[PDB]
Amino acid sequence: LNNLGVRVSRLEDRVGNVKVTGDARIRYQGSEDKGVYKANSKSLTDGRARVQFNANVNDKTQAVVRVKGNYEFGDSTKGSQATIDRAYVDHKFGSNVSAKAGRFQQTIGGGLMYDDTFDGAQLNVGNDKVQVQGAYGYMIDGAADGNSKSDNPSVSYVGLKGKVGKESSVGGFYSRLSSGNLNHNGVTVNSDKQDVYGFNADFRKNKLWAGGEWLKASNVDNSQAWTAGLGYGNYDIAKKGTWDVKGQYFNQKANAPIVSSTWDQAYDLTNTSNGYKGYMASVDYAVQDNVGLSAGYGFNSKDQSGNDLSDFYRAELNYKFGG
Amino acid sequence: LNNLGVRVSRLEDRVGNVKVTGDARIRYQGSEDKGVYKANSKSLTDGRARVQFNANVNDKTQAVVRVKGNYEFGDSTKGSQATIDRAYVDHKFGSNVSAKAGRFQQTIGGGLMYDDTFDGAQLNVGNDKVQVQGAYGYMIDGAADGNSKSDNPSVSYVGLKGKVGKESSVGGFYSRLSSGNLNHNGVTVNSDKQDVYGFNADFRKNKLWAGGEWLKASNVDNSQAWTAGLGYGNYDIAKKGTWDVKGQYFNQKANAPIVSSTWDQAYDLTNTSNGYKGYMASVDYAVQDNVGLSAGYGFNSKDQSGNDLSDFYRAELNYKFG
Amino acid sequence: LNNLGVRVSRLEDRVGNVKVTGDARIRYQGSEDKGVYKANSKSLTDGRARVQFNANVNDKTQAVVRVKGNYEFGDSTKGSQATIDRAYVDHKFGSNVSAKAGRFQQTIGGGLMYDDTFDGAQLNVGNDKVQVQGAYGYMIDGAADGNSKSDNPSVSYVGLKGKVGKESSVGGFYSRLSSGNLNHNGVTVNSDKQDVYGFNADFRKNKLWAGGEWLKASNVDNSQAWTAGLGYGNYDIAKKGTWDVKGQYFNQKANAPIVSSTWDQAYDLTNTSNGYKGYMASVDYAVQDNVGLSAGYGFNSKDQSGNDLSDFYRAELNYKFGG
Repeated sequence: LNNLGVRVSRLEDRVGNVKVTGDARIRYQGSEDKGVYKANSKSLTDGRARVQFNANVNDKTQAVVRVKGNYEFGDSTKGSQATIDRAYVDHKFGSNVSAKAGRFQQTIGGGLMYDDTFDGAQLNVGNDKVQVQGAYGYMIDGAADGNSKSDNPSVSYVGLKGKVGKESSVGGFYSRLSSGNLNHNGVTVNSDKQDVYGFNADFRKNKLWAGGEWLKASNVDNSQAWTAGLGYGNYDIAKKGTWDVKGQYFNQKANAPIVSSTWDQAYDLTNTSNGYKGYMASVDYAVQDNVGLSAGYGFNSKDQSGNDLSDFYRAELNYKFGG
Repeated sequence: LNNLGVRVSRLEDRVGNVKVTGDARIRYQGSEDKGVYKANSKSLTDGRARVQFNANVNDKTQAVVRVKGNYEFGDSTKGSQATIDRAYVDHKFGSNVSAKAGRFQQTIGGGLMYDDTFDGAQLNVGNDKVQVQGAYGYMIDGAADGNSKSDNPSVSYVGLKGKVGKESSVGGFYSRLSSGNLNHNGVTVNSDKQDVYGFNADFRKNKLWAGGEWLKASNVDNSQAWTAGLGYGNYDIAKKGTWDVKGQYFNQKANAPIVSSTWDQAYDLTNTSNGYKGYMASVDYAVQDNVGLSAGYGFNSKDQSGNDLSDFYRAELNYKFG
Repeated sequence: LNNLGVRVSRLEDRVGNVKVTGDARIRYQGSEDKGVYKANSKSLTDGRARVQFNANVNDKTQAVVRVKGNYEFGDSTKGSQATIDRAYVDHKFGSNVSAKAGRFQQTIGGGLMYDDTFDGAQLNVGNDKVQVQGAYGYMIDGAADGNSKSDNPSVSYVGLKGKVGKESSVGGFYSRLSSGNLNHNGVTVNSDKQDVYGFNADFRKNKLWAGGEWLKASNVDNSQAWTAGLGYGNYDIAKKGTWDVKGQYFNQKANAPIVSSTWDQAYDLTNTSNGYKGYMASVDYAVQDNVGLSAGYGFNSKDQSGNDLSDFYRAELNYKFGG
């Protein structure tokens, strides 16, 4: 039987701990007014390929390295340059304490304020029913792009997430942003400390979904940003024929900090100087295994003063590697 | 006993997923006149390291991601920047119909006009003897590099490839390029729509190869470009000692669209302002398994008006992974 | 069992040759004076993610492709670009002669002058006792960065290394550098040919180590450089609890070619106007398997004329994969 022993010894020679997964997305975005997605035009057809190496350093720690490449269909000015999107180490300090260090993905609150790249440290204390997440670091994506280390506002975040049943989670968050340069309406302007606090609710009774979120900066006037959505579906990308539909409403005031929202609304701190207010309806359908088509139509877009904005619409296909 | 079976199953988990392959190359190019390969010099000794990830999305769809890096031997100005060279998804809608979407490699016709990166979509029909390939998108590499999306000419291509004889292949193609910016002799000029069309033949039998191709723009004077060549050998990089020799002739006129040809000629639309006409003799030899050595000598290079261009010569070593 | 044997054979069929390894480092560097590590600041905290593919081309040859990405915590101006750091092919013409071609790592002598990226060819000839390594190429990193081929000085190196006793090694080297540009104190200066010859010794016994290196440019005045260090420890990142400590003295003159030293001194030909002379103490400890915490404190930093320089201090975590 030692023959199979040496065969599996050879097994753990030429394979190793690294598991390679990833995805590839082909997306089309557009609007009826020029400049929403690509300057001087009203349509952006682009694609992205991501390859993620997940390696186990030891039994109690693992690290992740993701190589990401974006391109636009026909854009030949520069090569589809690869960028290390995620590079972090995940320590597991037992059954209740976990930590992340490096360039990971952070979600401030329910994701309305920020869900993207974040260089720093994160500590998770989890009862498995009530969870606490505390982060310290720097934002990288969205309205926080283009800032050097001495201009990028540091984020000190503490968030609580509890469950009120099966699949239903409520939560809150409190974050402190230092003085730094943020991008409003394409202009990088400096701002003082902000104490952004908010709450979110999510309910998944049966296959019905009902979610909402409200965040506000404590000291900055006119900063209340909230969202509220309903939906029906059972969307699983790995299972064929599982669809989903949802409709949601966004209301972001003039000074509301929306750096890079987890949602797909087209107006945030970078795009607007007078807020955003309107609906968006999204649809998902897994056409094949590990292949998913998505569509979205955002309408009734308005400014805070009653002015009118541009409707938008997107449609994309996502494919996964591993399994 | 069962634990070993569970370990074998865990191995079985990570085998049908992402498969990592690739290659490396150490190449040297030179010419008898400066500026053909590198600005203000007559030689360029560089390399390349490509790593590709063939991942099966599911039993009827796979995706390919390739990371490449080009560095000159001694050029320390910039780093060996890694680029996503290929990023596409390939679908099989049955036994014959297939499709590709994303940044994939397109070969317009036989490869004399373009065989390189393509941004768009491709549809393949046909079972085993007649194959129809319809591509729609944008060229990226070659004479179409440096253009933006709004300046890049859009290619609508349909090509037919028939199998004749035991393994001979004949074919033709018709492609339409929208108005856009293209690189003529180092300057980006805006050309109108073109309707290019051509034919090719490839008769190979008993270690003897004879190939030919001819393409032409419909509404452009002196735009035809053709190649014709012979060869003898059984080259196969995965088998040691499999040599190969070949010799071929190119003649592409001043307006002939040669964006990035599949052959190793040093002159195309980017380098020549009045055409190209000359011979090239090439040799290949697999010195080891999965290792190959290639050499090439392009001579008799002349302009369409009799002006004499410069000879060129290349020597490269390609190592194939997996 | 026979069916399981056939299954193991089938799995062995689908194994390929590419083995994915790598590492992830989170580092902090600082100095008592600004400009040593980062411009107009006295602290530089950053991170690195490297993923290495070891492909086995055939029985007597392999190739290596390394994708490396360096980022700074908070620096969002320029993305964490992925660069091909190593790309080379290794040939084995028997049990004695080996060759390398491409972009690999070269260790000129003991590593004080250079242990970093190299573009060219290398040839190793020798048995288990004596090794002779001859390399022709270009330096890419260190003080030779930022140069094109026409300015990058070609390096012709030949180094002999003989093992004395067990786990201890002595050796020497002779290297010839052509005329080219080098980054002296932030200014690219064109220098003529150099003939740098040197010796090194590395005595290891049980858990104690005594190392020394001395290199000199033959035709350049005030170009001598040397280091001498003593260490105690049994460091091995793959094993938990294996500590290590060492203390070493660097004395390198104004014209001594120190492009990219394998040590951790911050003053090498690129931020020195009058050389470097001072001590550095380093402490390593593998806190977990494949995880290692390192710290370093360089003090008594002075010029060759007696004018003092700035202290420096570093602290980093290294995570390794694959093995």
